Amino acid sequence: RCTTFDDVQAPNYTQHTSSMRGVYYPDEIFRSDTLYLTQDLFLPFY
Amino acid sequence: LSTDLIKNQCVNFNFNGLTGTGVLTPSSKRFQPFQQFGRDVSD
Repeated sequence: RCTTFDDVQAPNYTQHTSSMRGVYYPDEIFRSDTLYLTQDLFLPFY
Repeated sequence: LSTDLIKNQCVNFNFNGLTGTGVLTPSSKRFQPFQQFGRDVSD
């Protein structure tokens, strides 16, 4: 039974700063001891 | 199909998605459990 709630407050949408997060392994390739330029979907810094 | 693994001999290999000729030998590269294969400093 899908049930709503009585007095849900509106969301706040407050602002914060993501410094260096969201970096992930873009593929399934092992690479060692190297620098590598990717073009993909990333959370940009700050 | 599927065959045995010939090592230390120039063979024509076909892994799951990787083809070519070369010499197969065991190694100590520490793959992560989600890393199917590796690459050199080139491509």
